[PDB]
Amino acid sequence: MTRFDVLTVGNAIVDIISRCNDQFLIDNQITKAAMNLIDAERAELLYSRMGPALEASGGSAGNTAAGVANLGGKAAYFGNVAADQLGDIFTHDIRAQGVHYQTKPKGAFPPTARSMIFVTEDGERSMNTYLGACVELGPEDVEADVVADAKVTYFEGYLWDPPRAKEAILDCARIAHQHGREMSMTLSDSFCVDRYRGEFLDLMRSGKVDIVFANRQEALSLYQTDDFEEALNRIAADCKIAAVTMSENGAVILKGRERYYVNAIRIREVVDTTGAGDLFASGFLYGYTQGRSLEDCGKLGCLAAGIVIQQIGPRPMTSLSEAAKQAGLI
Amino acid sequence: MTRFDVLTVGNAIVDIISRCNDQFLIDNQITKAAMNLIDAERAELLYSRMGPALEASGGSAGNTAAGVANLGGKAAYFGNVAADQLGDIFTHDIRAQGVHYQTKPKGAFPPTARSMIFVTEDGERSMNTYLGACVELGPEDVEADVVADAKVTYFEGYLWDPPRAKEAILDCARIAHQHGREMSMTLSDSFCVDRYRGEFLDLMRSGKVDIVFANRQEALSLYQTDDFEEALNRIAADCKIAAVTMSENGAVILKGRERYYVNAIRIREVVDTTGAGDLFASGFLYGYTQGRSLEDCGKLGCLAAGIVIQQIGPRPMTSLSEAAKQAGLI
Ligand SMILES: Nc1ncnc2c1ncn2[C@@H]1O[C@H](CO)[C@@H](O)[C@H]1O
Ligand SMILES: Nc1ncnc2c1ncn2[C@@H]1O[C@H](CO)[C@@H](O)[C@H]1O
Ligand SMILES: Nc1nc(N)nc(-c2ccccc2)n1
Ligand SMILES: Nc1nc(N)nc(-c2ccccc2)n1
Ligand SMILES: [K+]
Ligand SMILES: [K+]
Repeated sequence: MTRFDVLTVGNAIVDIISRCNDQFLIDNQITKAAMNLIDAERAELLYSRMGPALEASGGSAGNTAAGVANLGGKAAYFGNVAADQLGDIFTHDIRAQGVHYQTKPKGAFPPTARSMIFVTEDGERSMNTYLGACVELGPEDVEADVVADAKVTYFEGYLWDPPRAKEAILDCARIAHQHGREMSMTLSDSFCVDRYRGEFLDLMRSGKVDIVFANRQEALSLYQTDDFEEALNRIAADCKIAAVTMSENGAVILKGRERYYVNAIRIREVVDTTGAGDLFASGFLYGYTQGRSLEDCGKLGCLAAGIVIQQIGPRPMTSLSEAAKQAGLI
Repeated sequence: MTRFDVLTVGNAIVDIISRCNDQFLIDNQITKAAMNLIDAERAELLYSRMGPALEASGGSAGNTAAGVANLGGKAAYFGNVAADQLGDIFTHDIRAQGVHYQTKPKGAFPPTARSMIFVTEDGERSMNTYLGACVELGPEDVEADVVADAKVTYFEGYLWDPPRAKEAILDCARIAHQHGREMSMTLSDSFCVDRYRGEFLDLMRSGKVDIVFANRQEALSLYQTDDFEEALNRIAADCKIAAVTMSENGAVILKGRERYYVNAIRIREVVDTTGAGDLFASGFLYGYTQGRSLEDCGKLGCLAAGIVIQQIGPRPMTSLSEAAKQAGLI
């Protein structure tokens, strides 16, 4: 028996969410459906143009941890906030979900990361992220005991943007594999992949990463192809297990030559896609650390993703464990 | 032509919203459906026990100003926040809605007011409010030109809790009436009425307040009676116009001997009652300042309130002006 099922590591972010029309994205040169990194000046400018908003704790890996805890798994999180009101909100929300979170802030400045997320009528989300205190995450924030005691350590591709987070991840990989644990990553975003293609391929091919999460766009970006079948063949060769999501078209889990297709749950209406991939990783990794079949890990993933897209905000406000029980995934 | 249809004045608050079971309220001695005032220590204690939450700009009168602007009216607001992140969120949200908001923060401590709002399965909301920077609102915050240029100035009974806000209101009343404008108040909360019963009756009877908003419990509390009929008769004698809401039973508008009964709108589900009375006031005052009949003012009131109770959070995330046109209220 181990202390944690899943440790996640990522950029600690509070989301600022508003709806906009499609013209708003064009006028503000915001790349639709993408993570757009912005500086402090652009953050102020975009906020000045944004409509009334709501705030919720975010961060891709933060969301994933919360989702694991929600399903009933034991989760931990590494990520760096500031000693400010946004940081206090982030700390409260993740701990309140029952996730182990002990990363200390290093001061009030830079302030806690925030992402302005614009949700269009089609439910798509376009994020505009000021990293703030995330730039300070480094090897000093690795709780070695936690990595040692976690069945899976999962991290964001997004961590390659701040300067020193990658060093922390390399320490995690070493500790995890020394203790017979597994390392997992999400490719995060297709432009993220564009930025760090060589590095991400290295992580997988050298076996520092065991389990890779991607959506169709990220997988195409990774191999700079328009051929999805090529991309699936290549990703399966480059990592031990790949879980590749295809929105409404479901998911496919790959292992060597094995392929496991999973249906997406049928939706009433796509409210806000924010958090879909994160909560897919929640369900998959909850399943995985419970010893479930890869198909069942896929099903748990699709269940969690389907639920999170029917609400505003990235972390489900309802019981995932109860939804899983009702679904006979249990 | 004047600058504003409706100026509102109230406690500037950011809401922190979470769902709980009925047992949570009993365990924590939270009065259900009430506004519970708390000190800084109790705030910390309740937050530590609260689940994962979302944040949204609140404040009764702030919500009402936002609603009027949403409907297409011209609104202004007075309320005091701190120079902190929470205050920046509040300032952004109200201004982003098109409400004139120019109240200057006086420093970073006390910090911006927050209310932890617990929503139970029945959709009722129980609020736990730390007034923070609201205690600093006073006469210096009255923008006399704004009061002079507003058709109606509306304020919260809740303003009787901080020490000096009442002086600001007495100044508003004088300026408004000297310029031939009208004053309005909401009784806010039944326990608030208990605290300031005589003060509120004096405001009405002296003619400082022209239009009074109440729900059934506030009206009963005002006259310390269980006889709703007696309550309606007395409230009509004590003010020029009373608008009394009755939840699913709709509302009744009273003027002298006149009575106008309005039905509540049909709804999918009571998701969260937070802001229902605030947004009734929004619809009613929008109508009132557009020259509409008392009955149509009530209809616009019921439409706005019915919309806000089907969403999480106190300020509608949809277009109230579109719903009004759709409902044929124009
Ligand atoms: N650069 C980033 N790194 C990690 N997470 C991010 C980034 N930008 C946005 N997010 C988070 O992505 C989540 C949706 O997957 C949102 O909750 C948002 O907080
Ligand atoms: N003491 C208070 N004064 C004014 N508004 C409050 C108070 N407590 C809670 N609220 C606000 O009441 C609104 C719902 O009517 C919520 O948005 C909340 O912010
Ligand atoms: N208790 C609780 N747990 C989660 N995950 N979310 C909530 C919640 C409910 C409504 C609004 C915001 C958060 N509440
Ligand atoms: N543009 C916009 N306007 C309002 N009134 N509300 C929102 C909003 C949408 C989603 C979440 C929070 C606020 N957005
Ligand atoms: K969502
Ligand atoms: K509401």
